[PDB]
Amino acid sequence: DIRELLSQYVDDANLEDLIEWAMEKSSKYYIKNIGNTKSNTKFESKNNIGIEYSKDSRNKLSYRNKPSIATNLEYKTLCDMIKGTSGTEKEFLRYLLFGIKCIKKGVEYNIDKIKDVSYNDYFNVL
Amino acid sequence: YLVPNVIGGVFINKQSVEKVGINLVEKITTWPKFRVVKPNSFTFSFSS
Repeated sequence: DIRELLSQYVDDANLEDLIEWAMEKSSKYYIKNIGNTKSNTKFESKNNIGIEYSKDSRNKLSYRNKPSIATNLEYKTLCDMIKGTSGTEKEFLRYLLFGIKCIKKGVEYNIDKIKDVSYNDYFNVL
Repeated sequence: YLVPNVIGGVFINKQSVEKVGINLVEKITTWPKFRVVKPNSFTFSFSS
């Protein structure tokens, strides 16, 4: 049913490629809430301030503060992506929304085929 | 009159014991001292 919205947003020439990439990279990179308590070494201090800020539980709210300042008004798949989608299709819609923004920007939507800067042309002497 | 071999640098005790001394690093610091007591809590101790 999302092909209606995705043909509203972009052509049907790089469409199911976008769909399969968003599906497998959303089911691959799905992130839960993992740990980070102070009952369990040191990074750079500019990041360590925020890290030991985020270690404690009193700096976090008990329930999620929903966003208020309205963004993404050209692409209003967010209107369902707020709370109609919460399982795998939420991150699937997020990934295809990023792909739609990249392909309307006219640039590569993947990150695997953004190929590495090979640095062993500077460090291959002797 | 200078005795031509002795360099000295010693003290004679009350029991004719030769006492010699080393140099010691002072406890007072010329730069202030930084410390991390608990994370995101820091200490800067100086002296005058």
